[PDB]
Amino acid sequence: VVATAQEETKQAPGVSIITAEDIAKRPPSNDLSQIIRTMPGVNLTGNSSSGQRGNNRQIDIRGMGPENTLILVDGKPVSSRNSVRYGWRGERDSRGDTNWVPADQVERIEVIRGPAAARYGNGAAGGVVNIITKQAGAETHGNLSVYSNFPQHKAEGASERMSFGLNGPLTENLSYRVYGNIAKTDSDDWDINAGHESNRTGKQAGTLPAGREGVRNKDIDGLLSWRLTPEQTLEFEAGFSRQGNIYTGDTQNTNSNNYVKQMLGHETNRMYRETYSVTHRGEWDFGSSLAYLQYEKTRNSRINEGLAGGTEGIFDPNNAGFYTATLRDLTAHGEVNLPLHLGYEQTLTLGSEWTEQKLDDPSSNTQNTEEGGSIPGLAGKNRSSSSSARIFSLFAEDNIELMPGTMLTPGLRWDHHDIVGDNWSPSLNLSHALTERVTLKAGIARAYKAPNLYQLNPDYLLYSAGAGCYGQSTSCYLRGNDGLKAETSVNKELGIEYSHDGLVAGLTYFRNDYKNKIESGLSPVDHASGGKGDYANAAIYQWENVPKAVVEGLEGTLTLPLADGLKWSNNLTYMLQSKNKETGDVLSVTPRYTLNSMLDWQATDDLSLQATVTWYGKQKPKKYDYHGDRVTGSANDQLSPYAIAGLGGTYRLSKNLSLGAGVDNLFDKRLFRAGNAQGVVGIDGAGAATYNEPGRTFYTSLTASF
Repeated sequence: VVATAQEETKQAPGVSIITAEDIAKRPPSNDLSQIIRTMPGVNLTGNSSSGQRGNNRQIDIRGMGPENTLILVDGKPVSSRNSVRYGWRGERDSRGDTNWVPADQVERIEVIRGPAAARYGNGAAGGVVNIITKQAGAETHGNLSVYSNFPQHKAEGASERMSFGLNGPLTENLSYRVYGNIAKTDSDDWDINAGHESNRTGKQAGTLPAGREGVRNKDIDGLLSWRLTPEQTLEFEAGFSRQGNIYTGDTQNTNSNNYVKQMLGHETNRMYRETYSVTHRGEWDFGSSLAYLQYEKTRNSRINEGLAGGTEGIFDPNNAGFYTATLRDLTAHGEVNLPLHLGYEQTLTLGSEWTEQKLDDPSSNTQNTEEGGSIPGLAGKNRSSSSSARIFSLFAEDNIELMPGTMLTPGLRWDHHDIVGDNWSPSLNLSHALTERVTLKAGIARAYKAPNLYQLNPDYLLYSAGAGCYGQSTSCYLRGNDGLKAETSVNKELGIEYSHDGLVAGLTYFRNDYKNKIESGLSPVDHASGGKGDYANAAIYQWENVPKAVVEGLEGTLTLPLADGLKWSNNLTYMLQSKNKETGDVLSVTPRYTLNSMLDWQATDDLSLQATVTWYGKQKPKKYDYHGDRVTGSANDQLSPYAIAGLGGTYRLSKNLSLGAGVDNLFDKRLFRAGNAQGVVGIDGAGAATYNEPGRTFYTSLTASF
């Protein structure tokens, strides 16, 4: 019987899978992105080409940007970073959504890039990362897993983590699985980048771009599984997580004030994430079914910042204290899977999804109209905090065996956004055996991304006095736009792969024609009226659809069995293009290439040793400033190629106890954040030098299990 389309397309060229065993061998400090990023066609990248919040790097697929990476936990969406204000340059003061699940309670991670991702609907344009948690088995099992690291250079933050799982039957009909976790990544020190900063003059002399922000994680999760009947299983799950930061002086434009200096080392933002889900699985005569409901409540509490003026994107000393933004996201999903025998062996999947997102953010819509002038249709003051959107979806996929060795997997997805309207995402992926050892695979599909609630909301208004305004130097507004189109991306890949006796050699070409990407507008749509001074009658820009952008590249893989205990794995990504075809500017700043190499030696039954090297290519920043003018000076600075090497091992003391130890970045190659891409008054830009690369870092781990 032929697999589902969902399962079949997990073999597409753009899919990589990281196993629990992979995670144990190459344990991450804390956030899972540290291992996810080492897959081909994946980068660890800032949210925004401006470099703003540049040390908060996140998973970026094929140069599409972090905003286009849809993160799932056991198939269910994570949306929590949407509680954090999305700014003029697509910046978000967010660490991302890859740190909600403790690494040692993960069963596997599916990284799904390109055409095979589009079927996952809204948000899957770059791709999909599905984090799958370990589940209960027949008898009662459990673990306790500990990890600690030790930076060579004390200015770089060390991480400690402890997590435990326990699972197995509860009655005849009933099973549970629970886990919990406590973790701390320290922040880098306030002065880590001193000596490396962009040129700063006048008022801004002495200022510093910050290193990486710290985090404190508390997570717990509980799942109950109930067999009603042979055919029918019902699952209840709740999760509660808290992340509090450790602040080291990051501000939007890398200035300081005393409220910043006062908060160094303290908690300045906290994220609570609550999840509840219920899930029904049935095994039937005609096939199979799956349904679920998930409620995710995210609370983002953080210190007040300004949206313009002297307090833009920095703690506001005259409005001290915190606000809370609240996101409520409800997701419901139903499907059936149908083995059909006559004609071709095939398996039909039919389903739907409904989602609602409610956002309440009392800091985001509080820019008044007093300086730039008033805007018809927009109340200067006391605008509604909340926004919302719903998407209802229908889909059909069929996995069709034409002959042995040939599979065709067409699918169609339909989405109704209750504001933006209808969308169609057609999908085709196929596999073809050329010989017993060589396969050809290819795909093309149209992925879908609805505009985010900030971009869609006419109550969302930003202001500039001049510096931020495209095509001009006088004052403007940027206004949300509820008549936006969705973004779509026609994403294609072609892959050929040789495979025999664990020898694997493969090469894949990919290309995304990215349509109607949403960005801050380039031409005024109107002008405000009144205001104060030369700024009065400000230009009104909207959030607007860019007609065309493109990324293109290659992914390559080579795995050699050098000997029985000894495996040499390599992957290579080469970026051919990443262009916004309206502005001629770069879409997402990624290295030109990434080559990951791993040597894995099973030295004994009980001992395993690993060496790794990663080579990154050149990075080039934005050509143009917010005006559309050619950038000059250090704002043109590029990062050179460099390499990062590691070693580690795992020693199995018994069936119940394992330990790991190693060193990351063994030759201690370090990079320092010098600033954002472009400068502001008194602070030069730093081009591509927007992040810290940590230096040599030792680590130990221990895992007790039964």
